[PDB]
Amino acid sequence: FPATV
Amino acid sequence: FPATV
Amino acid sequence: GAMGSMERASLIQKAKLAEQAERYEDMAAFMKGAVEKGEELSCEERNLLSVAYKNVVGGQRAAWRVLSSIEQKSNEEGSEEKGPEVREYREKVETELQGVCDTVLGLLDSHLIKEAGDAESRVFYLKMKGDYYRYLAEVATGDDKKRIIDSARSAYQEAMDISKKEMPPTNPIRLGLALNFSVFHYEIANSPEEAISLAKTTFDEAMADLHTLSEDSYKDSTLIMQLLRDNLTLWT
Amino acid sequence: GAMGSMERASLIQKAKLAEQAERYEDMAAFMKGAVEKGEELSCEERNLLSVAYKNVVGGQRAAWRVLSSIEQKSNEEGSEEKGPEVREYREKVETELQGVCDTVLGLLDSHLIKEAGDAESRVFYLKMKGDYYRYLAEVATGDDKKRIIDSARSAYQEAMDISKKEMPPTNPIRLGLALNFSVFHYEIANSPEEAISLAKTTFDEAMADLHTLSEDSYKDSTLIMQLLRDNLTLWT
Ligand SMILES: *CC(=O)NCC1CCN(C(=O)C2(Oc3ccc(Cl)cc3)CCCCC2)CC1
Ligand SMILES: *CC(=O)NCC1CCN(C(=O)C2(Oc3ccc(Cl)cc3)CCCCC2)CC1
Ligand SMILES: [Mg+2]
Ligand SMILES: [Mg+2]
Ligand SMILES: [Mg+2]
Ligand SMILES: [Mg+2]
Ligand SMILES: [Mg+2]
Ligand SMILES: [Mg+2]
Repeated sequence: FPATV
Repeated sequence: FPATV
Repeated sequence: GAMGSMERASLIQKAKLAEQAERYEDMAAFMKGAVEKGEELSCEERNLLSVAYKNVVGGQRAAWRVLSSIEQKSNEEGSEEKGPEVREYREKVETELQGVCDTVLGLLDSHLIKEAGDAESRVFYLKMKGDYYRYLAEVATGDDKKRIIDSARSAYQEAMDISKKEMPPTNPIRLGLALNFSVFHYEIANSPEEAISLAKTTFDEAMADLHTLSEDSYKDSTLIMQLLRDNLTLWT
Repeated sequence: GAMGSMERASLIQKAKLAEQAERYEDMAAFMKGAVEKGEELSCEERNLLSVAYKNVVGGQRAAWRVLSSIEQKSNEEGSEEKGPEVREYREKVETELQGVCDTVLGLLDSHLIKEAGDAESRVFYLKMKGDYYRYLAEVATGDDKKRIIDSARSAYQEAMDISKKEMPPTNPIRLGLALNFSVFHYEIANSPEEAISLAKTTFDEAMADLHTLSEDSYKDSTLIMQLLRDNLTLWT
């Protein structure tokens, strides 16, 4: 899964 | 803390 | 609301305690109470709100993905029929997730966004709006999936427009917004090229402005830049 | 009860799904429903019950310890007065923890223990009884602390007596019971010598019986033996 903040 | 199961 | 009798300051104090105890459901409930006092939130308080709900929904999303994978496997050729339980339990988790999203969206709509005039607050809340519509989109399969996706897109786009006009390219909120909108494009909108372009342009424009920053600001901006790079590496 | 309408088998199925999703509150609620169907539990089902509640209460205990440490610090000389919030929130977590313990004890009393005739089931449930009274003891400070401690001791002792008569010294339930009763002695009963003696004797008697075991049984027994050794290393 890609990075989110 | 000591081990418990 | 169960928090109606508690002082605003006490709710904020307890949210911080809950964070230290990794009690994120409690943290979120305290912050919901604090928002419902009706006053605007400070930066620190906005962060408490976001951290609480990010952690609650993050756990729900992870559980939903486990259950959805089991369910998909159950519907493959040669899979033995095991009854409605997997679907039921995935639906239970899904419904609880949708509830949390609806709660957050509700706080934003009543009345955090409309009272937020400074760019930093407004962009922060609009990013949240995009994020929680994105989580709704992740689980949407019906007649409203398109409208949910568009709601996320619209919130992100308003936030991007304000951020580009009002904030430097290294601002952590601007960077995090772009990171997340890029993921929206890749994972939700079936637009990997747009995702990659946004991440690259955001990274490069931030790089060019790092020279203006103090050591402490540099730390934060570079951390998010690395997340952009990490996604780009994943996608290329 | 909210699980009254769900089939026993479906509750068990969903408990297993909840475990895979790391949804331990759900897992516990499903297993409570399953117990309340009124039938005895199989070994696998007893394990689901114990795992669910161990994880729920384990998280509560960790949170309680964080909050108790903050509270203790607040009551040191030179600490600035911050109002009742720390105590209130510690009390909230504590009350929820006590509730979970009371729920488990309630299931054991109505009617798991009384229907458990085989040594393996009876010892398993009596160990649980000791464990959940031990968790109540950890947070007890009032007129009943002594009686809570004695309740834990009595449950553990009955389990030890049955286990010594009916189970080999390598049996994992017997070993885990002894491990936990030893921790009770050290942490709750202010009896570190008894704790150390029990752990050592349990370890040595298990060592002597390993030769009787298959590879798979050996694996389980040796894992718990290592926990005994780990405690002994901590304590000596
Ligand atoms: C009130 C306010 O300005 N809040 C935003 C800051 C931004 C920095 N930050 C972080 O925790 C990290 O970055 C973001 C977090 C959340 C958002 Cl919306 C954007 C950025 C977390 C990732 C690594 C850099 C720091 C504290 C809250
Ligand atoms: C129905 C039944 O026989 N349950 C007991 C087993 C024992 C082995 N085990 C474990 O998960 C480990 O050991 C224990 C867990 C729980 C208890 Cl009460 C005793 C031992 C966990 C620790 C390392 C060895 C295996 C499965 C359940
Ligand atoms: Mg007030
Ligand atoms: Mg649904
Ligand atoms: Mg553009
Ligand atoms: Mg039936
Ligand atoms: Mg109390
Ligand atoms: Mg003895």
